[PDB]
Amino acid sequence: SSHHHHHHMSGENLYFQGASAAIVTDTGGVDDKSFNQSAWEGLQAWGKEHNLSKDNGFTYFQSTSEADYANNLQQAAGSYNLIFGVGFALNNAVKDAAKEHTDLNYVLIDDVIKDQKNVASVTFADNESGYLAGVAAAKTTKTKQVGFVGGIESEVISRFEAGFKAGVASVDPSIKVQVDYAGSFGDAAKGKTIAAAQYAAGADIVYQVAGGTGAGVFAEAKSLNESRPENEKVWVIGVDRDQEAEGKYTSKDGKESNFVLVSTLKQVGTTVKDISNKAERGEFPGGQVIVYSLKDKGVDLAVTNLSEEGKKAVEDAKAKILDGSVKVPEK
Ligand SMILES: O=c1ccn([C@@H]2O[C@H](CO)[C@@H](O)[C@H]2O)c(=O)[nH]1
Ligand SMILES: C[As](C)(=O)[O-]
Ligand code: NI
Ligand code: NI
Repeated sequence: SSHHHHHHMSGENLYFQGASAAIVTDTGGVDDKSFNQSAWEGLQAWGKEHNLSKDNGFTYFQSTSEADYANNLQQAAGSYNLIFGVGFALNNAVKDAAKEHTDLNYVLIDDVIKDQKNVASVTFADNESGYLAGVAAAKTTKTKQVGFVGGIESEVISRFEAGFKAGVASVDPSIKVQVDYAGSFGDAAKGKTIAAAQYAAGADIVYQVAGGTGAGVFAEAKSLNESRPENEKVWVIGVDRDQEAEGKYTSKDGKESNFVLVSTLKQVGTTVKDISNKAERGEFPGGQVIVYSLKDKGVDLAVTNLSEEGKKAVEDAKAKILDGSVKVPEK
């Protein structure tokens, strides 16, 4: 109302104290074209906004196995006071690191840690984006058979799968969805052999929800499409980032096309940047669970090469998810 007892602080004497933010990466690595890459692009963009550079305010520690998680988190505790665990698999290692370093702030992406004041948890309604990918897939299949390549069987990938199946069923319940899991988010060779088998069995669209394993699914679709006419091409649905640029190829009949139908978006980078800004301002949301869904555009579908009929069905499906008229299952 009033502030009679006040003192003027000159701008020459004022500063904002900065934070140092690091990501600890899951198996996919910062070149997975999807989940970990999104996180890394977000941290780089945060670093740029704060006039920082790699290993001078921000960096990444790549994990190659589960045993690496703890070592990477402990290494990050040396110079960083905001540390991101990028992947549900990092749950336990983040819990342990947050308990040993109560003075530092920790974020878990894709799962929830309870009753830890220095931990924030971020989840995405990947069922809702998956549903839209399913509607898109059902509106473009000619063979009436589509493929789903998961990374690791889990609550997280089951949301994608359950949403995708439900979305396909909402358009045409007669469509067959072949489901196979690679058992890794960093095994490209397994992605290629699963995609090869799913296409050979009559899938004309594969949705790859497997991080870096998905590079094999792109490689398989490129090989098939290179040795075929453009009108006989087979589709891939992108994940986490808009992957349209990865679907470019030249057909057998010399035509240049794109085999990316649509991409589910998961704004991991945007979350990294937004929470890093909250941490620097001393407003770190410790103990909170942050839920991103279709409503807040934390997940979305990039429509890319979908037919106008498909786009209308997507917009109708999206509107019904926001309305509450359609409840997308999580299992
Ligand atoms: O290293 C990785 C890569 C991907 N994912 C999961 O796989 C999904 C699809 O890439 C991502 O949204 C994320 O939930 C992981 O858990 N770890
Ligand atoms: C009326 As319907 C469930 O086929 O979109
Ligand atoms: Ni006032
Ligand atoms: Ni005074």
